Amino acid sequence: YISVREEYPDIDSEVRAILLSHAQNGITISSIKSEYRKLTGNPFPLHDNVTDFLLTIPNVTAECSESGKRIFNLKASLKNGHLLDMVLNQKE
Amino acid sequence: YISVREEYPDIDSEVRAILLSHAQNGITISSIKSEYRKLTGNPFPLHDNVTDFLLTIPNVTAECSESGKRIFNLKASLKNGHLLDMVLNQKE
Amino acid sequence: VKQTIYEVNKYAKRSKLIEILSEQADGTIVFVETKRGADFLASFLSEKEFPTTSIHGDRLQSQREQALRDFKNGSMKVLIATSVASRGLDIKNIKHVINYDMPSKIDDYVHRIGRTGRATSFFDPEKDRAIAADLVKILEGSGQTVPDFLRTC
Amino acid sequence: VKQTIYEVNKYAKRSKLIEILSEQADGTIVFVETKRGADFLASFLSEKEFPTTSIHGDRLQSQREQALRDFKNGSMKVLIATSVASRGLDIKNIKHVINYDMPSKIDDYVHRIGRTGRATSFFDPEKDRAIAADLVKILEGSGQTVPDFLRTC
Repeated sequence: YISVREEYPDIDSEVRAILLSHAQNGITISSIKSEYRKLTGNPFPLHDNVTDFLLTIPNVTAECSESGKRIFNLKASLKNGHLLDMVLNQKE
Repeated sequence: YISVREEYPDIDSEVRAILLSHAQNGITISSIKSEYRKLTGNPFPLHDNVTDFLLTIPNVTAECSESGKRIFNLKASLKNGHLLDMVLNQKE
Repeated sequence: VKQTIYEVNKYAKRSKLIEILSEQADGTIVFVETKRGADFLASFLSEKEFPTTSIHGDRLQSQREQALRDFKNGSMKVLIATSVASRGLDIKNIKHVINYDMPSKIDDYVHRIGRTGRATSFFDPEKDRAIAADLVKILEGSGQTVPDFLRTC
Repeated sequence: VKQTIYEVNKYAKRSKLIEILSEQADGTIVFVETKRGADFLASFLSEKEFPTTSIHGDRLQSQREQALRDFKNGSMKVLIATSVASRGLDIKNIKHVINYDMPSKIDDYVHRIGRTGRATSFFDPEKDRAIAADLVKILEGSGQTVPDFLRTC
């Protein structure tokens, strides 16, 4: 991931911003990759071992849902807490 | 993991039970391994890629804490929710 | 009270308990040594379809009372309590007492017998050697069969 | 209102915005096309030490009002709002309006910049070609310089 973080210096913030926007229901790896390309114009820089990579990013969470899907989400930080709170309580 | 689940038929419930008991603060992989050995008398049956395995267990969660530690925890299920609620609200 | 003592190694206890609950689980109190052991077992049993709650020293008073209420009202078939927490529990006419971890004091064994009746105890020969002679006396005084393994300690 | 239009490709916008905010950020409203874009940007900018909130159509009324109050009271230096949710916003005397995504209707451009004064817009030549002629007319009507890239559409 050294190579990734070197080439994509804001990857932590980019991933967190995607997860934050999807925090009501969380988001799968496939959808993170899709959203990443849409928002940045570049393909997500990892193909495999993505769960492990995502879990090196401060405040990122993962869950094995009862549905079987692996869902990623976010814990509130001091700088984003106001936004996370709004997303979690906005229209269903 | 097929080999692991074949040989350790209750591993999902064993892991969840450990996580549930530690739900107030969550627990690292090294501590899961040591708790597993203490409770069952057998070493935890996986050495590496443990995060990916744990995240194949329904209701298991993982978080990259701001401290930098990777901590595992549990979402409530119908059958254990009464217990998880007590653990989360017991003495700190 | 019908008293049965099984010689069970530490890591054979969980399976033995499940065998017993599978025959009949309703109204069972199970005594264990540690707080996390109590929660582990309650979680594990609940997942095996025995609705099980727990009481131990980390619980606030309201939480202990609620767990006791669930056991009394029937929503929890099994209650796991630590050995220490057991000494303050106000509950009797229990269907089955199980000493998953044997008490360290014979007075505790006797007290639990009084709370039910059937009482089944797991005797771990690598942990419970010291209480064997007192247990033999209690069994005999209560007209119960003494298993030979208790005499060889 | 001082109006400046930059020609900016879609994926160069974020860097251009940060360059502008780094010079001066206080009292900036940034208009974007989508709800997800609004929250993404607000999160990203907040992590870059520009306290930024957002308003969009998925927000309940109380949440829109709170976000606006935070911007007005000074706790949020930047407000990101969608093109659509912008039309109903009651705020004026804005220090800086930034059209991160150009509106599709020139009436929206006129209304957006009527909220400030200084207005900066990012014109994406692969998306905004249709509004160029109307933009030229507004710039001329406002006595503002017209960049050549707008006339060549």
